[PDB]
Amino acid sequence: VKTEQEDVLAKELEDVNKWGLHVFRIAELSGNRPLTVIMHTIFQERDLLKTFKIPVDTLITYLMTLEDHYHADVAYHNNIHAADVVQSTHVLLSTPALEAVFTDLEILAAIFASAIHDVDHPGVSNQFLINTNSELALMYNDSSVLENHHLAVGFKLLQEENCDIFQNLTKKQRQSLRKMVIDIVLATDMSKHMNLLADLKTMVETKKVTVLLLDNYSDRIQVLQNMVHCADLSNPTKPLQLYRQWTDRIMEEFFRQGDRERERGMEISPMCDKHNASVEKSQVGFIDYIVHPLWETWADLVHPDAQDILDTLEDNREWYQSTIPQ
Ligand SMILES: CNc1cc(Nc2c(F)c(F)cc(F)c2F)nn2c(C(=O)NC[C@@](C)(O)CO)cnc12
Ligand SMILES: [Mg+2]
Ligand SMILES: [Zn+2]
Repeated sequence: VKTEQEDVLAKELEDVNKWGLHVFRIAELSGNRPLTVIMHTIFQERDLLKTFKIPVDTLITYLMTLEDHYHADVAYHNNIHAADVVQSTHVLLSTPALEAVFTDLEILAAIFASAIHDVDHPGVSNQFLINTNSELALMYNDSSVLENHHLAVGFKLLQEENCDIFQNLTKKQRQSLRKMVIDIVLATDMSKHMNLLADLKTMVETKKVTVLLLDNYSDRIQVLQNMVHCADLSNPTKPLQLYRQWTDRIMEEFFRQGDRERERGMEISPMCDKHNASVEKSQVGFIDYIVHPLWETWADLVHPDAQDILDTLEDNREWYQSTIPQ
């Protein structure tokens, strides 16, 4: 029989299919295991263990290992952010306009990619790693340094004791899953945002419905890449109580990087100077130039499924706009 804390956790997890899940409460209730508990719930919900013959002990060992490689000392890019992107992707995959569009393998790829997408994040940007001549930037030739590392770690961790969750997949399933996971995580690099959005806009213009109709791999992967990119950029679309916590965390992470740049005599990166900050102006700018253009295009692709998400985004933007000190 479940512990009283485990029962409160099970009750919170009943909202796993809802936008606005109490992810921070789940992080506290699970004893800092939001990624493990949320992924296990989603895998059970979607019958992924049965479909891909994943031993339950193998899944739990891998999830705990993966979660252990997210840094507890990093304010934003940690296991809570990973659990949040996983759960947001899970909700986006269930959108009516995408019903019966994706295979179980494509679903597994989007969820697995979301889980590993920021693993072993040091809390600093690609540029900081490049400017310091870090061994990571040297290994990855200054190109999507972090994103390449997140993927290499996510896959390397499958080799630890009883961690190979893909042990019963055929070589064909593994190569297809691997290619999709790579295409998705590499699309999370912000340097790819503008080209990803431009291609999503092109698809919206020439949109074919049967519920969406996606004929080729190129179209299917573009939707999956944009979906996980939307989940990664979903904080401003969440209820304000959740969004504000995400903002405090990213600002704390940015300010810690600025402190590191300052003590090293480096130029302080945009939004990283705690002495010359505009938290509210930075959120309006992020929403106006990145989040709103992306979510507006997604809302067009899945019309009218994302209407409430777009309405919350617009309400959160006006809350921050009204907060700017004059
Ligand atoms: C909750 N608020 C935020 C999350 C948030 N998440 C976020 C991030 F911090 C990254 F480093 C990379 C990403 F892919 C992100 F989705 N970014 N953000 C900004 C912002 O300008 N970010 C874009 C930038 C300056 O990383 C492009 O290189 C401002 N507020 C936020
Ligand atoms: Mg990332
Ligand atoms: Zn992320």
